Amino acid sequence: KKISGGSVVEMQGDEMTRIIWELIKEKLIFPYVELDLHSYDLGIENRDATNDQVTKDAAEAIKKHNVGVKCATITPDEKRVEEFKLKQMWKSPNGTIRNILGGTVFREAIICKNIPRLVSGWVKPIIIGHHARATDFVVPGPGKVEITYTPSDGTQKVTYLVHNFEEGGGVAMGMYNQDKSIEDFAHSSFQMALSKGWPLYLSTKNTILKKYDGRFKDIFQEIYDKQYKSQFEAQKIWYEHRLIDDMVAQAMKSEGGFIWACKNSLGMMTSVLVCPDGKTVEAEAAHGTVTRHYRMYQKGQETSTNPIASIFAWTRGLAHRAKLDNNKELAFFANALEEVSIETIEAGFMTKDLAACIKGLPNVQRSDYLNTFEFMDKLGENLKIKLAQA
Amino acid sequence: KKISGGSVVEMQGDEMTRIIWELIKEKLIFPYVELDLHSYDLGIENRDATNDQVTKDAAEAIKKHNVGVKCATITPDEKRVEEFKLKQMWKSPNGTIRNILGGTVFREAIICKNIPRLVSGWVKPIIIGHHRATDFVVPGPGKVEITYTPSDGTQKVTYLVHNFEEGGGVAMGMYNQDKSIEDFAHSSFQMALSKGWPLYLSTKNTILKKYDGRFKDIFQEIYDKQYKSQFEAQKIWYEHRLIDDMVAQAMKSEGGFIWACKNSLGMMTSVLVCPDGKTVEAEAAHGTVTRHYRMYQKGQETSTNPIASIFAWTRGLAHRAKLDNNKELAFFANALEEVSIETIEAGFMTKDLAACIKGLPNVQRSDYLNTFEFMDKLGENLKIKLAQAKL
Ligand SMILES: NC(=O)c1ccc[n+]([C@@H]2O[C@H](COP(=O)([O-])OP(=O)(O)OC[C@H]3O[C@@H](n4cnc5c(N)ncnc54)[C@H](OP(=O)(O)O)[C@@H]3O)[C@@H](O)[C@H]2O)c1
Ligand SMILES: NC(=O)c1ccc[n+]([C@@H]2O[C@H](COP(=O)([O-])OP(=O)(O)OC[C@H]3O[C@@H](n4cnc5c(N)ncnc54)[C@H](OP(=O)(O)O)[C@@H]3O)[C@@H](O)[C@H]2O)c1
Ligand SMILES: CC(C)(C#N)c1ccc2c(c1)N(C(=O)c1ccc([C@](C)(O)C(F)(F)F)cc1)Cc1cccnc1N2
Ligand SMILES: CC(C)(C#N)c1ccc2c(c1)N(C(=O)c1ccc([C@](C)(O)C(F)(F)F)cc1)Cc1cccnc1N2
Repeated sequence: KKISGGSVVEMQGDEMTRIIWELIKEKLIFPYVELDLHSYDLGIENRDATNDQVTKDAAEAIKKHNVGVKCATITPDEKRVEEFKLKQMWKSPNGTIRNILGGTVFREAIICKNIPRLVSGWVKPIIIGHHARATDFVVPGPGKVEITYTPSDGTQKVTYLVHNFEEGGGVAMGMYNQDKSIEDFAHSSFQMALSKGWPLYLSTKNTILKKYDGRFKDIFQEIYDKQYKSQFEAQKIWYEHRLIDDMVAQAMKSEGGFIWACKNSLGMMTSVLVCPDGKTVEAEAAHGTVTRHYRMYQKGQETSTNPIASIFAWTRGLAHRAKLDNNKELAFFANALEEVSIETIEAGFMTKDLAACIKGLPNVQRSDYLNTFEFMDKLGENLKIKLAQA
Repeated sequence: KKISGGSVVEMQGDEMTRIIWELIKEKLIFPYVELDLHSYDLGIENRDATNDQVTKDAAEAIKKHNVGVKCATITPDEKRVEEFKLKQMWKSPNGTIRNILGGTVFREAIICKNIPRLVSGWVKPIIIGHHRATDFVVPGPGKVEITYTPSDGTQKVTYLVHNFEEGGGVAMGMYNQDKSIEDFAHSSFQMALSKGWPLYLSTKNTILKKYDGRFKDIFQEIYDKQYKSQFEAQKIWYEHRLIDDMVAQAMKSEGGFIWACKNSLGMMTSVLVCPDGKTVEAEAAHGTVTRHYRMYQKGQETSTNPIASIFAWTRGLAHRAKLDNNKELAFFANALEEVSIETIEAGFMTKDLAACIKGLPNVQRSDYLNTFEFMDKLGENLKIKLAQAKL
């Protein structure tokens, strides 16, 4: 009997990623996991036919079901509009989903011992989270541009000069940040550091943008001391604020294995939308539809597409589903599939792009790699073995 | 006889960079070039003693003479104020200089075939040029507004930034004058013509329609009016690209372009290009190398990369040669650059470069040269090159 995986929101995509995603479900997921699958077809032709309604329904389903796994999608431009005879230049599905869910996007790399890194020292992954609008206008000629704060109680009026335009003419803007979104960024970051079991670090440039960045420093520390310090110290983890330059320096000498909150190959990186509630998660590969490889596929040429980032979208999603449902069998599966993926590459079985990382593209010969299907087949074989050895 | 190099403004700096600057002058520049040298000592102690007058004069001289070659200098902080017993926390000389001359800073990397880059495909350098904010905390609920009061007495314009209801946050105001955008466009077109490379402007005009749109419009207006012809005459062009489409292009490219951005260190040069196309100031895109200097102070062996500093001299000397139609100096500036690249490419390099190839834990003493041994090697290869060129 198969593992009962529960409720998962799955989104189908476009081009090469649409092919590999089906191979993942057919060869790696479905032979072992039964899911109450909420499928949405985010393929370009379907978004056009539904007037982008499928994207909104998918976003609402992730809100309801807490777990979303997304395949890469075509973000339309003038050329895509002509190519698919699009009714409109549809907004990116990623933006629509982000806007409906909110949360912080964390980008984590998949580390392989035989695959080179930017810094050889990096043995454990570095998870980077970026913060998650503005009033811009033209200054037609000379005169003063000021920004003013007036409290609701009306007991004060502070006025700061932005600039006194003298030779005159230019541009000016006003931008803000509410306390809640700084807190949401801290909560997502603290909950991310607990789940991964690694220390969290907040980087800032509060030397220049003193007051703006200083609020981020203060809100993080207050949230830590008031609801996180206990569990961090009780797991050998910690929270520490570092300045941009002191952070980039310490990370260059580090072994990795930390959460990096930022206030400002390729088939080996994932992107995870972590909502502040710690309940909802949306996982996806941090790469596109791989158009070039799709064109080769359409011309009958052999392709060697890296499916790792897409497999890790599934494993991260399933691992979160297992955490929410206290499902040990699913938790074991998600991790076993991650181990099989790493082990296969470390054993010398990989796609062209990875062989190119090691040897160098001009020194890569057919025997140095596996094609899309050969690679998927080797993963499926290795997963059967690892799972049979229960 | 030596080459008559003409008028050059030279600024002496601090720490390890001051030591190497003297070696470049003695071993590489002075044995071949005679200059009408306008030397200013921008060492911390001298700036303190003259109450920062030396810095203001140095910038004044670059305005008059058009060519500036600068050594890295200490920007003081509380620790530096105590270390030297400074009268003030003096403002960065680079800040004082830039403010006086105006212009755009362009960062270019020196490429060696045996030294790894971000994208291995990057054979030709990528020259990046970069283009003032009032921030405060919002304690609780209330209105944040941004106003424009015309100087001609016409109606005041008020924009709501945010009405904080749940209360609490942070706010800021930014601006940009048209003259600054015009100067940014000019320096960029000037830089692209000089290198004979295409120019790209990256902006976020989809989000910042009015703000970044003024940048896109000003660059096109200037391009179409005074640069379209000259660019086409050199089989070169200028194009606006949205940030994301620009990074995707650059990563899939072989380099060899200028990038106007509206947002090892031993191998990076920083060049300040004034909008006039006549005034240029060059320096290494790195600091004084305090760490190596302390070792030198304790009589310990150092291995400091002089490339960035040598290229400050070469870019300055190439600009001087261009202004004065001085073929001999133009040839010398190129020869010094080639001898620097070729020396590294032959296996003779400093520790940081050896570490790029082999990795810091695997670096042995036999893989690199100390500061002096490297300068001696460049000196020896420079003498050979210039002798061979006589044909
Ligand atoms: N999250 C999303 O849904 C998302 C994100 C970005 C872009 N896109 C969309 O995808 C389409 C095309 O994107 P693109 O060609 O710009 O970017 P891309 O799909 O990331 O791929 C660009 C290149 O990077 C390499 N690459 C990326 N993923 C790979 C993998 N798994 N295995 C092997 N090589 C891989 C390939 O290089 P080589 O050709 O050198 O092997 C590929 O041609 C667009 O229509 C865009 O809107 C979607
Ligand atoms: N444009 C300027 O004038 C400028 C710019 C930045 C900083 N600074 C000033 O310089 C002082 C200290 O600088 P810093 O130590 O922060 O920065 P830095 O001199 O750029 O170098 C920092 C570290 O990077 C390595 N490094 C940099 N340049 C190198 C080279 N040419 N060859 C070999 N290794 C090199 C060294 O580390 P290893 O020991 O690991 O080799 C060095 O200790 C400050 O007081 C600051 O004000 C000036
Ligand atoms: C895409 C990105 C930047 C995000 N979000 C990102 C997120 C996570 C990881 C990377 C990149 N990897 C890097 O090579 C890398 C590049 C640049 C920088 C910085 C910030 O630019 C620094 F250099 F300043 F540190 C930091 C890390 C791969 C990698 C490799 C090994 C272990 N972990 C990781 N993690
Ligand atoms: C210091 C800096 C960032 C500026 N100003 C800069 C200016 C020029 C060059 C670099 C860095 N080099 C890079 O490796 C690099 C890093 C990041 C990025 C981007 C834009 O951030 C990208 F990542 F988005 F592409 C672009 C280029 C070295 C290099 C190497 C080979 C040929 N040319 C260059 N030129």
